[PDB]
Order: sequence, then C-alpha cells, then structure tokens
Amino acid sequence: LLVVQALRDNLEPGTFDLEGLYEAIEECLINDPWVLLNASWFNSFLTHALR
Amino acid sequence: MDVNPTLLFLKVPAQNAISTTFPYTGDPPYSHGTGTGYTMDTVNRTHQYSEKGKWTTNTETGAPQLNPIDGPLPEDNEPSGYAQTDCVLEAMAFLEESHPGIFENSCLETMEVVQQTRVDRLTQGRQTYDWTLNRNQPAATALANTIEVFRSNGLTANESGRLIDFLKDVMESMDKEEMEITTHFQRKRQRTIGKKKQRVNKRSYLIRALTLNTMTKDAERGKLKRRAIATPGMQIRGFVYFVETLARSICEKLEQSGLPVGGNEKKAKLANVVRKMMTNSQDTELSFTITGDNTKWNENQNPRMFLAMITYITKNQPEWFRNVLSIAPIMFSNKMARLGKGYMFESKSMKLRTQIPAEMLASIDLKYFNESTRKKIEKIRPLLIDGTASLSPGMMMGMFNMLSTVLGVSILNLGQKRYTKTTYWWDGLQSSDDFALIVNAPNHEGIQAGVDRFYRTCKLVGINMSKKKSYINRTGTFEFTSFFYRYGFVANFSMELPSFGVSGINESADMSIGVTVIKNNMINNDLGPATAQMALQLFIKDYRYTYRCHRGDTQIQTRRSFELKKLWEQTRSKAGLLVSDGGPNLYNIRNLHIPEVCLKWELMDEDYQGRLCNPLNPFVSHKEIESVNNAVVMPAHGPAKSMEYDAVATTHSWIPKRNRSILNTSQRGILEDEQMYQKCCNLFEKFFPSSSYRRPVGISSMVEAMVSRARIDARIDFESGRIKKEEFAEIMKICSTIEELRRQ
Amino acid sequence: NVRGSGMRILVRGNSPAFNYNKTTKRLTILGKDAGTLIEDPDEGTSGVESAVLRGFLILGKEDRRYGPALSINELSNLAKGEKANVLIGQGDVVLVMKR
Amino acid sequence: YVRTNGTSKIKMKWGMEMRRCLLQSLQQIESMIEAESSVKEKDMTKEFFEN
RNA sequence: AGUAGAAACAAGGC
RNA sequence: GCCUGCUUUUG
Repeated sequence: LLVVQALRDNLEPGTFDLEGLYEAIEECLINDPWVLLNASWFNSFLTHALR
Repeated sequence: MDVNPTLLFLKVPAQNAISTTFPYTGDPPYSHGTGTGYTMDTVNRTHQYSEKGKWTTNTETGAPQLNPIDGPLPEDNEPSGYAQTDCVLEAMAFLEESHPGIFENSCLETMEVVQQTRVDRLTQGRQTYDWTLNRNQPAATALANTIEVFRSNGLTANESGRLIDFLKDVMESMDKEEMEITTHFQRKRQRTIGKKKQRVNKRSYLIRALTLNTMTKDAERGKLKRRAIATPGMQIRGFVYFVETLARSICEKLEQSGLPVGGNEKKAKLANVVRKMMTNSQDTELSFTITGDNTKWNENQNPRMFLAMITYITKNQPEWFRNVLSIAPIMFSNKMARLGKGYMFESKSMKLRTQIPAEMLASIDLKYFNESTRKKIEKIRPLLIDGTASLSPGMMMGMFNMLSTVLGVSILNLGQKRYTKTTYWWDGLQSSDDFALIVNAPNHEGIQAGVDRFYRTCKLVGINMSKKKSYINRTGTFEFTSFFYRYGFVANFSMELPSFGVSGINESADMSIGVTVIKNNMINNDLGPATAQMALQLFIKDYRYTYRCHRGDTQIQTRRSFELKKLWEQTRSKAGLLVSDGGPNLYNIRNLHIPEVCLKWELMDEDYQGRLCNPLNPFVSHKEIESVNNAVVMPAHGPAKSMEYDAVATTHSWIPKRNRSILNTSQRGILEDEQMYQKCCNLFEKFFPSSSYRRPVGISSMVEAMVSRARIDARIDFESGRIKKEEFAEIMKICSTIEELRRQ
Repeated sequence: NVRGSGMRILVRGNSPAFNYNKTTKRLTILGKDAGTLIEDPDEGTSGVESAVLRGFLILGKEDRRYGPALSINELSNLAKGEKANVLIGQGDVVLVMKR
Repeated sequence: YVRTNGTSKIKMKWGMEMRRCLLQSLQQIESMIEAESSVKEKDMTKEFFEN
C-alpha cells in the first residue's frame, strides 16, 4: 500500500525483491474468510488504483 | 453495491488513514505449548549462516564452538556472519576521527559510574534466570540466592556493598573446584518442607553460569509465526550493565541513534536530523530515502566484533576498566542455551498423552518425531552438553542493542564524502534492526552505486539488509519504528487502542489511568473532543461492569447492589459520591486533569468524606516511594512501561490476591522465607520509619540497631514527655532479655 | 529562516516544505494542509515553463544535439536564440532557449 | 441452528470489550472533518452530515 | 466431536 | 478425600 502511494505521489519508487513480498503475503492466506475477503479487496484496489 | 473500505485509499492518502490498517481490536496471537522447536531453529540457522568458519573445542566447557571471524567473503546475497576485524576497526577509527573525544569522555563518565554504583541496582529490572533453581525468578530473589551460596562457600567481598566487588566474587568463583548449593523440597503423606545440600563440579558450574533460558514470546502484533527469546542470568548482568552504560553514553552524542530517546524526543530528533540533511544537500543533487529493515540481525552479529570494539574504545585507559568491560563479550562468546519444556506425545489407540523433557533429545529414538523435528534434532545433537546447546556465532533477541546501534552508525558515518572519495554520499538514522537511509548523488547511477556500497560495506561487518521488506522512494515519505513520516510525522492512534480500557490495578488507579490516557491521546495523538466524550462514556461503562459499581438509582442486581443502595439512601449529596460507590460522572474535557476526590470534595458529606479518606483503613498499602503512584502497563509494540497516575489514597486503593499455585510445588519453601523476611522488615520500619523513604546504611545486625533506638527513645521520652517509670523499667527489661537471646 | 535554519523552497518542482499533489489536488506546507487547489482551464499543458529561469524559457526535456549539460551559474555566455541544455532541479536535464 | 463451539479466556476478554471499535471508526471520521475545518475556518460537521 | 494451527486444550497435581 | 486456575514472556 505504501509503495503504491509513493507511485501515486510521483516519487519514483523501487524495490529489491518484490516477489519475496508477494510470497510473504500469500504465506498467510490459508483458510480464514475475513482475510481472503481483505485480499480480494486489495486486488480490487490495485485494479482501480494503478491507472 | 458491494462494500470495499480499501477504496477509501483512492482519495485519502495512506498515511492519513493508516490507522485502518492495524487490526488491534482483536485478540493477538498466542503460543500454546513448548518453544523447543524455535530454539533449535535459531541455533541451526546461526550455525548455517556461519558454517564456512572453523570449529574448536573449549578446554573449560568441552563445547564445540564455531569461529567465523575473518572467514571467507560472501559470494551471493544470502545472510552471512563472516565479519572482518580490519573493517570493524576502521569503522571505529573513522568514527572517532569525525567525532573526537567521544570515547575518552564516555569512558570517564562510565568510570565514575563503575566506582560509585551498588549491588542494589541489580534488584530493579526484569526477571532473571537463576542457576540455583534452573528456572526464572525475579531479580532480587536471584541476587539473594546467589549471595547466599557465595557466602556459604567463602566469597564475601560483596559485603562492601559495591557491584564491582560482587563481580570480583563471581570471577573468583570460577577458579573453585567444587561449588556447593542447596535445593528445596517438600514431602506430604504431614507436609514436611526442608532443604538438602548438593555439590557442583567446576565444569557444571561453568555451563550453568554461561547458559541462558529460552522461551516463546506471546502477544506479538504483526507476525504469522511465533518467535523465541532469551533471558540471561545473574553473573552476566553487572558486566552488561556497565557495557550498556558505555554504549548509552556514546549513542547520546550521536545524531543518528534512536535508542536512548523515547516518545516525542525520538520524533523530534528524527525530524531535526531529516531537516539537517535536506539543508546540507544541494539543489542540483538528486535525493532518495530507503526504508529498511535488517534480516537475521541478531544471528549474524558476533560477540568477538564487540570485543574488538570494546578494546578500541578503551584505548589508553586503565587496565581495570579495560578488563571489567571485556568480560561480557567473552561470556557471550562461550554461551549456551537451554532448549526448554520439551515435547508431548500422543497415542490414539490407548488414548493417552505424555511429556518428554528436552534433556533426553540426545538419548531418545527418533521414530516418534516428524520429519522437520527429526532433521532439527539430527543437526543439533552434536552441540548438546547437559541439556543445553552451544551457541557462539551470534547474539539473541534483546541485548547489546546500544553497541549494535554504535556499529550501525559507524557504517552510516562512512558516507561523509571524505570517506567515499566520490560524488555520491549518504547518511541516515539507525535503531537496532531498523533504519532509514538517505542517499544523495547527481544521477540515478550514483544512487545505485551508493546503495551497492552501503550493502557491501555492511556485509563486511555482518549486517544484512532485508530486500523482501525494504523499499526506496524519493525524500519526503518514509517509515521508522511504526512512525509514518509524510512531510512531517503523522498520528496513528491504533497503536494506543488497547490502553483505553480497565487497566486492572485498583478502582482509584484504574479511574485515574483511564482519564489520563484520554487527555494524553488528546495531546500527543489526534483524538478529538467529541470522540473523547464518547471514550469517557465507554470507559465508565467498562469500569462499572467490571467493578460492579452501578449508579445506585438502578435496578441491576449484582453481589454488592445492596450495600450501594443503602449508601445511596443514607447520602444527602449524591453528586459527591464516587463512581466506585455508586455515584455519577462529573468529568468532561474541562476537568480531565483532576482526581476524583478533589473534583468532588465540597459535594461530599462529612461522614462519607471521613470514612473514605481515613488512615486507619485496613485496605491501603504503601511500601516505598518508587511504587506509590506508579503502575506497570503493557502497550502494543513495546515493553511493559511504567505509568504515573495522580490519585489520593482512599479505601479503594487496595491490592489484589496472589496466584497460590506454588503451594503444590517442591519450591513451596520460598513463601515461608518471604513471610519471615517481611515480618522482620515491617518491624524495622516500626523502629526506623525512614527505612522506606531512604535506604538505611550500617553494618550491625538489625536487632542491635532496633534495641539501641528503643533505649534512646525511651530515655528521651521519659525525660520530658509521656513515658513514666513503670514503662521505662519494663521495656528496658525486655531489651535486656533480647540481648540475652541474641548474644547467646 | 525557521529556527535559525534556512529552509529552501525550490523554484522548479516540489519540496518537503512545498508540495502540490497532482492526484488529490491538495497543497501541503510543512506537513500541514493548506487548501485544495482548483483547475484553471487556461492552464498551459504544453510542457513549457516560463517562470523558472530569468531570461530563459524551458522548451521541454533534454536532447543530445546541443551538447553536454551546462549549469545554472554559467549561462550568461549564451546569446540571442541560443538553445542549450541545463541540469537543474533534482538532477534533471532540460532544454532552454533565450529570448 | 445448533453447534458445538469453544472459547478461551483471552478471546472472551477481548470480546468483552468490543466497544473500543466504536472509537476507531469515529476517530478517523473526526480527523477528516478537522482536516477541512482547518482549511475553511469553521466547523464542518453540519455540512458533511446534512448537506 | 469441537476449539485451534507448526503445539496444545478437550482439567491438572498428591 | 485435599490443593490449584498467570509459579519461566526480549527491548
């Protein structure tokens, strides 16, 4: 969320290992409805942001 | 329409709404059983990231110790504990070069502290692992048992009352063949409670003095998986006290540190530093900020580098100072680790369960365990000595954070543009396992080169950066220890959310703390006035339901809904009663800074006023000035801090009861010792009233001073005052019998 | 001057002291909001910036034809109609033209 | 609807004090209001909630 | 069964 | 029948 905000603020953001961050997020999505719903919401946010 | 709160971040920035991203209204994760597995994981990890070093066997413990210092250089971006001495010392040298006189002055201050301080300073702190019992006990209990065994053996220098003499004693105790200790038991059929002597050979005493206890950390916010932590003993405590004193003194003089400052001091320093950087930076220069965490920070950092640092900072000082600061990194380079509770086993067919202690993992068949645990034990079995694993190549969580910050600032000081010898440069802010770097250069190529050089200069010392959790943007926005800076620091308010309920101390204290956190959050955070009124209302509901103190004009049946109604009907002025006695709430924003007794003192009835505020009440207990109006509270993302609350001593200022489980254990005889000591000390405060305000001083037995003062007060009070002749003769007779009992 | 320290406000572009977000249109001084800013229809969206240099315009981005990047304090050498490159701002090269 | 379920002391303790949630939400709301009241030097609760 | 989730509870100790 | 309901929690 914060690196996306840095992109919207036009601050030239960068990373060193992004797939590690994704693999760390996806490590926690197992079986809880509420968390999976938050993740779905985050994907919708990335779709409507990042434009 | 399907609802999505995250879309709110499409209009409001993420820092001005970051409070939404903190789920601190729910229960936090807890551990349930043993922590042996996480201990094994940490041991095998820090032996993995330092594996190309050389092995040795200590002559004193017999333990296999891995030395990675001045080992090979890394070839990939994986973690490494291969530190180089020459580069550490070059870092320290250039640090002193840029900030001269820092080590001299810090050493002088610490020399004064070393010479003056006392053993009682070890009584105040956190729990402590007691080798006498092979578990954790409070600090003063551990100190007392250690002193008892020392005096039982022959080491008696601590009678001087200084700390350094106690350290001389613990050093002299290692050169003894057979130490002796005493252990508690109890037997019931009749509850017999006694003691028994046992012996400890020299190597056993060494492994017990060098070992640390381990346990799993509950109530962690922000992690899917649980972590292990360590607790050090009594013998490694004074040395590390002096070492952290030195490190504090140094880090105070550095504009980059963040560890010795808390609260708004921290944010102020951070902001001043950022402004200073952006002023020294040029206008044609491009500027970037890395928000960074370090990975495996406490496993790579080696005590031998700390010994190098110490010997460079004590350069040209007296050898006693150099030798009393050199002992902590030694003892943390030959350290061990208790594995823990063990494991538990299950049989479904026979319907039974069992426990397995950690002191048989070397002598147990591995059929029972699953694959991960089998591998763990298979790797660790070489390092086992008497139920504790050798662990040389790294620290543990929560120790030497100050000196580690000193090393971090040493690396940050290598970006001064007279040490890079180029046109890029860098600076930043450091706390233990977190940092903010700021890099300046005229192009993006210089930015990449500075980032690369920072990474490599930090890998030459054993400082690894987490690429998975770090990111670089332009200057203006960053994150540091859950402080979100966006052209200025920003309020969050969800870190402070579990502090808005009943604290669980007593009625008066919980009331005062409850109103005080509201006005604090009004000052420091951005809690508005209406929301604060609502917070009052909700706090008072929780207060009333917890403590069973409803308005008195209500029909809510509780166990004390009858006494409160009788009090209600006796009372004429009902706005003068306390919420704990069934009265209204007269609080608002105007008057959040006033206690509950002074707020309503002209509204009270005189009989109620005199009953409530009475010194003869049996409910109040004040013991020492450092514990009068001061309570331990447990925030989110921090250690248990101490909060000062303004209150008046009333009959509501009660203490609650104790755990009472220890009655069923072998160590039941600690209660009797506690009880007897408390009898004696209470009587001493009867004779000497100042003993609870000012520390006494003396060498005589307590009874001697007591009977002496009795005689003196008797004489002075008979001469001109109250005491007649009969009392005088009788109490002098009692003094005489006390002498006949003590001297024979 | 703020507490004896010279806070520098950059002519060209944003700063930590003065930043206008182009997304939510808020202006921000020193970390404090200072009003939403409105969209004038006559806003020249032509890439030209006539109010950064004294006697020079800014035609756009750099081009490698007119030579290396001159600096701010060495521009009096130029003359009428002499385009050139200049490095200014946070390490950004641009093309400029005298009047 | 019939079920077997279970709970712990700490889960009960934290569900015994859910009213704190009311603060969280409301705090953020007031922040937004205040962020405009500083800009337009007047209270803005009425405008937001009515208009 | 169920809670839960890298190890435990589903009472424990003498 | 007796006893217990946090006896080991980094900074």
